[PDB]
Amino acid sequence: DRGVSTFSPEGRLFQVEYSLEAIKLGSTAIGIATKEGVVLGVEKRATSPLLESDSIEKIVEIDRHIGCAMSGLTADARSMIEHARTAAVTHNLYYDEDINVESLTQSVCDLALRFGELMSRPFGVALLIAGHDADDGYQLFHAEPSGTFYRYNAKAIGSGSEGAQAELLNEWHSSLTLKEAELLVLKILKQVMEEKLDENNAQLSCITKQDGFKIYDNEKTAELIKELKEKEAAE
Amino acid sequence: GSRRYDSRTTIFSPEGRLYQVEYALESISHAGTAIGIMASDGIVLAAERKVTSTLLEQDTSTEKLYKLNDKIAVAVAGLTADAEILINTARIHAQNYLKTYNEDIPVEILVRRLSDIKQGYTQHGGLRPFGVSFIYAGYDDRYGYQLYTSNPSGNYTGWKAISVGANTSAAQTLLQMDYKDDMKVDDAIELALKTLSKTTDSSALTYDRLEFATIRKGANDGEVYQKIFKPQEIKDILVKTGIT
Amino acid sequence: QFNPYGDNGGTILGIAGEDFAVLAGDTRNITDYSINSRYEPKVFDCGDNIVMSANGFAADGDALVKRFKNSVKWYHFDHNDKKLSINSAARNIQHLLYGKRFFPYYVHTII
Amino acid sequence: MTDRYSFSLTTFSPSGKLGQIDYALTAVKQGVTSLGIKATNGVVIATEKKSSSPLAMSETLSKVSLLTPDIGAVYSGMGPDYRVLVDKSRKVAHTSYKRIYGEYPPTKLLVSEVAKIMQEATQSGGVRPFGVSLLIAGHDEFNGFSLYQVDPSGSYFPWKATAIGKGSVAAKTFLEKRWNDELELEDAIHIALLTLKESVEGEFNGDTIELAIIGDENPDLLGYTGIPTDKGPRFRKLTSQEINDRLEAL
Amino acid sequence: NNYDGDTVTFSPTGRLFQVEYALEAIKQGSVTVGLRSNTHAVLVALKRNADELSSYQKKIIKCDEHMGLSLAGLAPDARVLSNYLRQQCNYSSLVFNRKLAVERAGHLLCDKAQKNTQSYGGRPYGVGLLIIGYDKSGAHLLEFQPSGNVTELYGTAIGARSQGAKTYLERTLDTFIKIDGNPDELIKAGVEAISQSLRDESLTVDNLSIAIVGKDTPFTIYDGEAVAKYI
Amino acid sequence: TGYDLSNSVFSPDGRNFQVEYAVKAVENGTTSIGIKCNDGVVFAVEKLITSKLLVPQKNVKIQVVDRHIGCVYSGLIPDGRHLVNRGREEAASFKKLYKTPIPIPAFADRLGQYVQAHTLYNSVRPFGVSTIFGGVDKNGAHLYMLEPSGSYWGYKGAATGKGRQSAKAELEKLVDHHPEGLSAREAVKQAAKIIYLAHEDNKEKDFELEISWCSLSETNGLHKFVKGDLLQEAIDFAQKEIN
Amino acid sequence: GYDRALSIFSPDGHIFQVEYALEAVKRGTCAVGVKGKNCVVLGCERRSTLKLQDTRITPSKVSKIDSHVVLSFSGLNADSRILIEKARVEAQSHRLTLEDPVTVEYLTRYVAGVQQRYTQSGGVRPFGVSTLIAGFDPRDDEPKLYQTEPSGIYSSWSAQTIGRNSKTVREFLEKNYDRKEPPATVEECVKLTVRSLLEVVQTGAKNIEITVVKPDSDIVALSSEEINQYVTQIEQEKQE
Amino acid sequence: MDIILGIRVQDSVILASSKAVTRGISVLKDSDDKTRQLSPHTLMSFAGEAGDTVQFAEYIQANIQLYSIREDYELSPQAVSSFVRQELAKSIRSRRPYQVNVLIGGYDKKKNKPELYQIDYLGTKVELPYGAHGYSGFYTFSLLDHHYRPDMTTEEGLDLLKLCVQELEKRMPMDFKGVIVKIVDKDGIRQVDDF
Amino acid sequence: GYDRHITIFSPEGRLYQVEYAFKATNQTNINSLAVRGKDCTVVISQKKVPDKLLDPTTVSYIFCISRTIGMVVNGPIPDARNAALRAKAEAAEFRYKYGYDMPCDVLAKRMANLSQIYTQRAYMRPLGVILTFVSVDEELGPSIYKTDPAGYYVGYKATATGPKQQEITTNLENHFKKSKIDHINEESWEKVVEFAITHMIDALGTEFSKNDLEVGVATKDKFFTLSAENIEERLVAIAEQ
Ligand SMILES: [Cl-]
Repeated sequence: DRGVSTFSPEGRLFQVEYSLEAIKLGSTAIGIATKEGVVLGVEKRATSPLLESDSIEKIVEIDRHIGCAMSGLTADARSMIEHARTAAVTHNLYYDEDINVESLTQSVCDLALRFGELMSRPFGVALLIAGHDADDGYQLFHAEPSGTFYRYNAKAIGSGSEGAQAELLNEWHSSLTLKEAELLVLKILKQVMEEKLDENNAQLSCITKQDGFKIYDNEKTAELIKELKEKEAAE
Repeated sequence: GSRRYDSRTTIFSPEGRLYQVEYALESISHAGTAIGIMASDGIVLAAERKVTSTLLEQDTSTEKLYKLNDKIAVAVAGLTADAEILINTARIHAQNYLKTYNEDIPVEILVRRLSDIKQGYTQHGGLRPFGVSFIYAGYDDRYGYQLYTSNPSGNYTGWKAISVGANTSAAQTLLQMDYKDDMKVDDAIELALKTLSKTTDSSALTYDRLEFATIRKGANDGEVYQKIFKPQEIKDILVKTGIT
Repeated sequence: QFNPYGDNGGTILGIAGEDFAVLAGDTRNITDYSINSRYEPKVFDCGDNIVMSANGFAADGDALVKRFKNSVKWYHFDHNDKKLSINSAARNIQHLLYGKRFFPYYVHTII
Repeated sequence: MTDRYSFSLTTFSPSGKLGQIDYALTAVKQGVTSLGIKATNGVVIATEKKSSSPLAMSETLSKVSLLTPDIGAVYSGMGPDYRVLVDKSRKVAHTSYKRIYGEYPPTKLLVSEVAKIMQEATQSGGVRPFGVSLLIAGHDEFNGFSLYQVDPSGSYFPWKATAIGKGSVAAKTFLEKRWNDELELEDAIHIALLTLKESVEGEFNGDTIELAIIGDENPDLLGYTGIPTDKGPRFRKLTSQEINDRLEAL
Repeated sequence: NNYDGDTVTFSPTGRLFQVEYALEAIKQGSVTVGLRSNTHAVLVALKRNADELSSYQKKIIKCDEHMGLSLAGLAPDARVLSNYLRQQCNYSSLVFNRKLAVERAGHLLCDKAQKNTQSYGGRPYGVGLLIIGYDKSGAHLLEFQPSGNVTELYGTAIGARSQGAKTYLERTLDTFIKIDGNPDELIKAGVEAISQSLRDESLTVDNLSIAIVGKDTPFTIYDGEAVAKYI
Repeated sequence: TGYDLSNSVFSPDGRNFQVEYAVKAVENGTTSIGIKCNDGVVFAVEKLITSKLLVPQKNVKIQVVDRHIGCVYSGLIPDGRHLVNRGREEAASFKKLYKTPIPIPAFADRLGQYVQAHTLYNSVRPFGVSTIFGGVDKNGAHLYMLEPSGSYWGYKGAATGKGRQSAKAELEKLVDHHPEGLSAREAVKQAAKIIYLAHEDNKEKDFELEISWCSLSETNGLHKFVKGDLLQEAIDFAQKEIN
Repeated sequence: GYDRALSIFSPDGHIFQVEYALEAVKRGTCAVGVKGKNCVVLGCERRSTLKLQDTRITPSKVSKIDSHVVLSFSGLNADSRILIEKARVEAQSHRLTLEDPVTVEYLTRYVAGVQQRYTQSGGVRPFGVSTLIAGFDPRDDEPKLYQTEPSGIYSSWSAQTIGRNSKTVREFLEKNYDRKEPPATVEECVKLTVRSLLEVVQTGAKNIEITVVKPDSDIVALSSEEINQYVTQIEQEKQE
Repeated sequence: MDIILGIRVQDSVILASSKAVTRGISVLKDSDDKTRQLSPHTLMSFAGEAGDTVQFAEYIQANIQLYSIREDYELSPQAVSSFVRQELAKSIRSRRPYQVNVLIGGYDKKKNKPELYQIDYLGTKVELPYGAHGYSGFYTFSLLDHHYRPDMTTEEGLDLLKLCVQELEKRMPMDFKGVIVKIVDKDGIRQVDDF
Repeated sequence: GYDRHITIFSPEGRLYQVEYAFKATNQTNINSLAVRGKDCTVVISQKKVPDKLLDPTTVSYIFCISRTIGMVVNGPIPDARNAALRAKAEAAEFRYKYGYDMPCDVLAKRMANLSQIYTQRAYMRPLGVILTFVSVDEELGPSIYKTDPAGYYVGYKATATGPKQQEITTNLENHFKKSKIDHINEESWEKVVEFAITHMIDALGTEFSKNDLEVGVATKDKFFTLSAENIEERLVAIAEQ
C-alpha cells in the first residue's frame, strides 16, 4: 500500500482527493445568501419507500445564528457538528457573545487535516455553513475535507452540483428577496433530483437575524412548492 | 517504514470474511478430534491425542482436557500454547467472580468473556488470532449441565452434543444419529468412544491416544464431581464397551 | 516555609461617565515599611480602548495584565481583527482568574 | 523512530500453517543432536559440543545449563536464542515462584513458564519465534523425576526418552529399542552415550560431549552446612574425566 | 517511481520525491510577489476564486505588528505555519521583551519543515511562503520552501507564472531598492511586478491583495476598495 | 531485490543502499572545505548566486556550535541545520554537567552517534549531508569530516561537494609543501584559492565566498567569521592565482 | 499501539473495509422489524444446518438493551456482543445522569456513533453488523423502529429487514405494508412479520423467532407452538 | 442522614430510615427517602457523609441493574452484598474514601428466605437478624435482644419496629422527623405509608 | 521476498539479514589477530590509511572499553563506534551496580545478548561488526572473547578475524599443534607482541612498516594501545633475528 498522508506527483494528497469523489456520490445540498437571510435546502433521497423520510436529518442547527447542511458520507458529519456546537457554545462562555460565522467555519476546518499515521482518514462529507453575525452580516461557507473553506453568494454540493452551480451562476443577483431565494432552491433541486420533488423528499431551512435558524415544516414547504409550479406555468 | 511487512490480520475479504479467522479454523481442522456429549445426569468429554510416540509419558500428561474450576472443564483443539494463555485468563476470571459475588461463576458468563477476548484479536491490534476451539463442559444451579463451543472468531454456541477439530462433519452426523434426550452418562460415554473410533485417522483406538473426563452429580447429594480419567481407567472403559 | 505571596500596597479607583470612563491609581510601590518605587505605574492601556489595573501582589498583577494583553492580541488573530468589547473582556478576565482558583492571583482587578 | 512493528509477524496462511513456526522447526532440524533419557532414579540430558574453531575453548560455551538446583536444560537449534531463554527462564523461576512460595518451582510449571515466553514470540508485535527446541530435565518432591520437550510454538510434551535436532529420527528409534521402565540412572547414561555416538562424526570424548544428570542430592556441592532440610542440588554436570571413564566400558 | 511512497526514502540519485511533489503544489498556486527597499517591505498577491459566486481565497496573513507573510499552495498548511510563527514571535515578546528578528523567523520555519522530511508517517508541508518584516536591522524579505530552504532576498515571486515577475524584479533591482520613505511607489513597483505574471485576467478590486511593513508602518493588509488606488 | 527501498536493510553485499543514496545528494551540493593549521582550523564554502535578487552576505551557511566550534556542510541544507541543532544541544549538556566546553573529539562522536542512529531503523531517513567541522580545545586544533553513514575521521584537510576532487588535489599539495605547518592567516588565503579552483566544476552560476576560522593566537580560540579587509585580501589572493 | 489506517478511501471514493463489512451483514441470518399501531415486532431467521442445538442456553438473536428497548442484528455474532454491551452500559449511564431511560432514537444514535468511530480510527476494522433497534420512549405509546449499519448511518422505518435475502422480504413488505393503516393489533403485526419471513425461511419450525414489544416495558418472546400456529394458519389461507 | 434500622423476621426484611436532612441549624427536608432499590427483591438503605451517600447508592444501583440486563437474571442478596462490600473495601484505601454505611435487605427467591446484611464504610460485612448504623444501635440492639423472636410475622416485626422508633424519639438528642418503612419479601418491595 | 529484508525466518530456517551483516564485517578489508601470553593478552590489527589528507592518529579500530578491557572491531567504523560506546556504558554501570570490574567474558555475553535481540526484533537491524574483547581477568587470567551479528560468543586460545582470517587461523593452529600448549610461553608482553606480528607476517605474506599496524596489549590492571614508535621498536627487534 502507501502512506495515508502521501502526495501525488501533481502535488495533491491522495486521500483528500479520493474523499472528494465520495462527496460527488452524496445527495444534493444548495445554499443561497441574500440581504434578508440565507436559505439552505437539501435532497433527502430515501433509499426505500418504507423508510420514514422525516427521520432523514441533513440540515442541522449549530447555534441560534448558525445552521448547516451536509452531503456525502453523512455519518462522518456527526462529530463535525458536535465540535461545531461545542466551539460555538464555548466561545459564548469565554466571551459572553456570539461567535463569528467565519471563526466557526475555521474551527471546523481545523479538524479536517487532523488525519494520518488524529483520525485514520479524512472526512467523507462536505458542509454548507450558513449564519449571521453583526460584523459581516449574512454569510454562506463551503467547508471541504481539505481544510479549505470559501465564502459563497450561492453554492451547490453533491451529485447534481456542477449542473446546479451553473444554474446558480445565472439566477443569483445582489437584490434577491428571501422568498425569491426559497423558490430558487426548490426550482434548482427539482431540476437535479432523480425522483419528483415534493415536501417529503426535500427540505428547506433559513437563518435570519430576527428569528435565527429555522427548519421549515412539510406544510410550509409544500405551499412554496405549489407557489413555484404556478409561477413557472404563468409565462 | 514498517507498513511494507504488515499482513493486516484484522481485515475483511471482498466477500466479507475474516481471512485470519478462516485460516485458523483450517489449522484447527487438522488437530485431534474432541467430543462433548450432554446427558440428563452429567456430561462426557472425550478427545484424541495427536499421533503419539511410544516413549511419551502418558500419565503425567495433559494436552486436550483442562480444569477451569471445580464445576467447569474444557476440551481443546488447536495450538496448545495458545490454549494455555486463554485457560489461565479463564481461571483468573472465575476467581474474580467468586471473590466479587461469593458464588461460583455461571458457565455462560465465563464462556462469553473468553469468547470476547478472541473477538478482540479479530477487530483491533494487528495481531494474529488464537488458533484454538474450545468445548466447554460445566454445571451451575441456573441451567444445570451445559455444553458450549467457541472458535477463533469469538463466536460461541450451546449444544446437546458437539465435536471440534478433525472430521467434525462425519462425527456430527454420527452423533446426530444415535443421540436422544433421555440419555444417561454411561450411554453418552459409549457414544463418545464409538464416534471417535469410527472417525479416527489411526488404525485402532487405544487407551494411550485418548483423554477422557466426566462431570456428574454422581458425588454424594446435590453436588458436582469432576473426574479426569487416569490411563488405566480409560483402558478399562475401552474394554467395558468392547472397543478393545 | 516559603510564602509565595507578598503585598505591594497602593490603591486604584474607577469611575464611569456618560461618554467616558476613568481608571486612576497611585504610583507608589511598597514592601513592609519600605518604598520600592515612587513612580511604578499599575494602570495600563491594553488596546481596543480598554484600560486595566490588577492591584495587590504586583507579581500576580503584572502576570495577569501580561496574559490579558496577550489575549487581546490573539482575539484579533483568531476573529478577523474584531474589536474586543468591554463586556467580552470582562468575561475573558473571569476565566483568566478562575483558571487559578486553587492558587489565586492575589489582586483586585478593575477595567 | 520507536518500534513501529506493533503487528504480528507470524500469521496463518490459507492452508492453516503458521509459516514462521514451521521455519523455526526447520532451524531446529539443522541443529546439532541433543537427547534426554528418564531412569527410575534420575534423568540424563546430553549433546555434542560442536566446536567452531580448534582455537576456541569449548568449555567457555555451555550447551547444558542449570536452571534451578533440581532442573537442567539442553537444546537443538540456534545457540544465541537458547542463551537468552536460559537467562529469562532462571529469572522467572524466581520472580513468579521462589519470591512468592519460598521454594523452587516444580519442573512442569517452570516448563510452562518457558513455553509461555516462547508462545508470546509467536503472537506479539514485531518479533520472530525462537529458533530452538528445549529438553528440560528435573526433579520435585511431589512429581519425582520428569523430562519435557518445548518447541518453537510453545507446545510441551512429557517424555520417557527422546532426541531432537540433526539425527533425531534415528536416535529416537535407537532409544525405543533400549528403553524400559526399570532403567537405573547408570544404565540410562550408558544408553545416552551409545545413542550419541551414532550422530557424532569426529572425536568422541569428554571434551566433545556435554552431559548432565538429575539424580541424588549432592551435599558436597551445596557450599554450606547446618540446615538439615537443605541437602544440595540434584543437578550435576559430569566432568570431562567422568565421561571418559564410562567410554572404556562402552 | 519506486521511491516516492513516503518522505523517508531517498531515490538512487539522492532525491526526495515527496518533497518535490510538495514543491509542485506551490507551482499550481496563484502568483504572489515580494519586494523591499531600505525603509519598507511589500507583499503583493493575486487571489483566486472557485467561481463567480465565491469569495477570493486570502493569501496574506499577519504574524506580529512587525512581521507577516503571503502564501502559495495548500492554504491549511500556511495556517499551521503562520500560527507557529505567531507563537514564536509571541514567545520572544513575553519572555525577552524582544521583537523576533525576521532572520530567526526564517531559521525556525526551516527547522519545523525539515522534521517532516526525515520521519515515517509524516508528510512535507505543501506551501511556499514569502515573509516580510521590519526589525532592528531594517527591512527584510524571505522566501520559504517546504524543502526547508529559506532564502533572504531584495525581491522575489512564487506560484504559477512567477518567473515573469522574478525576471522583472531582477531588471528593476537598482530602481526599487532605493524607493526609501515612499510607500505608494514601492507598492506600484510590486503591482507592476505581479502584472508580468497575468494571462487573460487583469487586476480587479476583489482580486488584488497588498501588504506593507516598514520604519513607521505596522504590518497592514489592503483589500477591496483600498487597492483601487493601484489599478 | 528491493533491498534499496528501505533504510537499515542489508543488501547481500553487506551495504545499506539508502545511505549510499544519501551520499548522491551530498555529491550534488556545493563545495565546502576545511584546512587545519598551526594553532587552529579554517572553513570555507561556495555559495552559488542563483539570481541578482539574492542579498549579498545575507544567506550565511557556516554555523557556530558553542563558542569554539565551526560547522559547514554540503548537500541538503535543512538536514545540516538539524545536525547543528543537535550539536548545540549536545554541547550545552556537556558544558552543563562537566563545566568545561566540549572537546572537539568528544563533539565529533556526539554527531557521529546521532547520524549513525539514523541508519538503524526504517522509520527514519539518513542525513543528506557531509559535514566538515572543528575548533580549538585544551589539546590544540582538530578538523573532522562526517558522512551520512556516521563515519568520521580527523583530517589535515577536508573537502566535500561537487568540486571535492579538485579541492582534495589542492589540499594534498599544501600538506606536501608544508610539513612543518601552515599559519592561520595563510590558511585563510589558501581556502579562498581552493574554493575558486573548485568552482570550475560549478561554473555556470558565479558564486559568493564565505570563510571562517578558529585560531589560538589570531581569534583567541573562538570561532569568528572572516569579514571586510581580511576577506577582500583573501579574495584578491585567489583572483591572482586563477589568472 | 497498533496504528494502521485500515479504513481508507479508494480512487473512486469508496471505503472498501466499510463496504466489505456490509457483505458480512449480507451473509448473516435474516432479521425483520415491523411496527403496528400499538407495538413493534422483531422477527429473526435461524439457520437449520445446526441440529443438536441447545436453545435454552444458545445466545438469543433479539437482546434487551433496557426493559423498554430491544436490539436485533444481522452479521458477525461476536461483533454484535460488543455493540450490545456498550449500548446496555450507556442505557444505565443515561438513567443515572438524566434520571430518565433512553429514547429509542438516542440509544440508536449512540450505537451508530460507535460504529462510525470504528470507520475512521487507526488499528481497528469496522463492525460487520447492522442492527434493528425497537421500543417505546418513556411515557409514550408511539412505536419506534430504527436501523443502523457499519458506515454509521441510521434512520427510522415503518418496517425494515436486514441480512441474507433481505431484498426479497423488503419487496414483500413494500407491497404488503400500508402506511395509512399499520397492523391495528398485536396479532396482525406478528402475522405480517411471520408471512414476510416465510418468503425466505424454509420450514416455519424452529427457524423463526418472534419478539413483541408493547408500551411501558412490555416485552415477551413467543414460543415454538405460538409461532407454529401463525405458520399453520397462513398456509391454509394460501391454498386458494 | 443518621438513623437506619433493619429487622429480618420469618418471611421478610423490614427497613426503617429517618426522613430528616439537616445542614447546620436548619432541617432542610422532612420527607427524604434514604433508600435505593437495587433489584426487584433487594433494597439498600444508607447513612453517612453528605453527597457521598446518594452518589454511592446510585452507583451501586446502576451496576446491579447493568448486571440484571446483561444476564437476564437477579443476583442473590448474598452476591449483591459481597459486591457492595468489595466496593467499600476498595474505597477505604483510595485518595478520598466513600464515608457511607449501608444496610441491605433482600429476599432470596432460590432459598425462599429473608436476608439482612450490615456493611460499614470500611467494608465490614455481617449477616444479622436485626441491624443498625450510627448511634441508633446503642438503643435498639439491647431492645431487640429482649423483644425479638426469629419466627415473628411481618406485622409483629412492624410492632417491634414501632417500639424502636418510640425509644429513639424519647432518648435521642436530635429530631429525625420519623421514618420511612419498607418491606422486602417474596412479592418484592413495598412502602408502608402510615407510620 | 520480504523475509530477506527483516529478521524473520526464511523457508529453510535462515536469517538473511544476519548473514548479510556478516558480509558487512569485511567491508573495511582489515585483518585482526589476538593471542595470549602467560601474563598478557595481545591484539593486533592492520592499519590502512589510504588518503593523504587523513590525520592518521584518529584512524583506529581498537578501543579502550575500561581500564582492564580492550576491544578490536572488524566492520564499518560507524557501527564499530556504536558498539564501543555501549560497551563502555555497560562496563561502567556494572562496576557501579555490582562493586567490581566487569569481566571480559561477561561484557562479551552482554553485548552478544544485545546482538541477539536485533536478530529477533524487527525494528532494529544487526550491527555489521565482529567484536573481539581482550583482558587479563583477575579470576580467569588472559582472556579473548568474540561476538558476531548472530549473537554468538565463545572464548579463544587465540583468534583471527577479517577477509584473510582462515590463513591466520590455520597458521596459529599449526603453531599450537607444535608447542602443545594453550598460549605463548613468554615472560614479557614485548615478545608476545613480536610473536603476534611475526605470525601475521607469515600468514598474510606481507611486510609491515610502523604505520601499517595497530597494537593493543592487556596486562593485569590495565589495557593500553602502542604508539607508532613502540611498534617500530618492536619491528626492529624482529628484523635483528
Ligand atoms: Cl543481557
